Amino acid sequence: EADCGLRPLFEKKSLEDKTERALLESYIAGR
Amino acid sequence: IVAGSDAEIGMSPWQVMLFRKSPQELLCGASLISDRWVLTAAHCLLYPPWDKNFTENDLLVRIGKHSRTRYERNIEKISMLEKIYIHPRYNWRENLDRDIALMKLKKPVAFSDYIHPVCLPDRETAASLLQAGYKGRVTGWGNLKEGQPSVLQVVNLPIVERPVCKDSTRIRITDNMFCAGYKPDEGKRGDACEGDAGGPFVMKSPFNNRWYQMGIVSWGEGCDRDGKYGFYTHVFRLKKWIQKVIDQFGE
Ligand code: NA
Repeated sequence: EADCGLRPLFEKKSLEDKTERALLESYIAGR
Repeated sequence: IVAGSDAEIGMSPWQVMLFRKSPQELLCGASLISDRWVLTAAHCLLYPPWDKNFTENDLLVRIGKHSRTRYERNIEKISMLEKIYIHPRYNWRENLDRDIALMKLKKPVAFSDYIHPVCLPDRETAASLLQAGYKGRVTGWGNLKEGQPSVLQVVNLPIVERPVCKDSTRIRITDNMFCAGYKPDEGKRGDACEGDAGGPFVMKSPFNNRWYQMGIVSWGEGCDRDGKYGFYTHVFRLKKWIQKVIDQFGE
């Protein structure tokens, strides 16, 4: 669908959930 | 989910519970991928050794749920199923290769702060994110250990190299599978467990900042065991079929 993967309570309110940064951090560790 | 934590409100709005109608019982997790399609593991519906052959008539889904033992009025939505589609080459006898199923909802579900679809990967998202050490997130109700929570549980786990995946088990693993979990030497623990199958392994694209479902909780040997890893249906490798049932069926 058009608007997938965006959480009204998080991404949309510009808020990060408690543990999502651990993912981001892990995606930059692979060089 | 072993060694996870309570989900925060609206953390996993794509989360779907799959129920048997009568007697009613929570079977499996699942994910919402549009207002009308719900994705899950094929073994949740079809498993011949146990004479399991659940059909659209046998099943219910609940959407927007946070608490398994509290009816979430004006939040949770109960849906009936139009039809169920199991991957034709789902290998129930051996290794559960292509452990994937699609379910069409009778009527479209209304999106809220609590109900929202997850994205499906394209080739570019798969190529970039399906890499050793990259973390995905796994969610669900069902067993906290080998003991069933009332709040949705969440845990983050690193994808493991295919050689380590392959050597960890005597099961024959295919490219339609990948595995995730900590090694013994890493301190951390965590794994899906009984009740969690069908649930999503999601990743947050650093490219467009959307969550993608890259895997579906499929199988494992024990739960959270040293030197063992959870195995997940590899969603992008089966997009051809996924896109095809969605395209051909009803709308
Ligand atoms: Na393990």
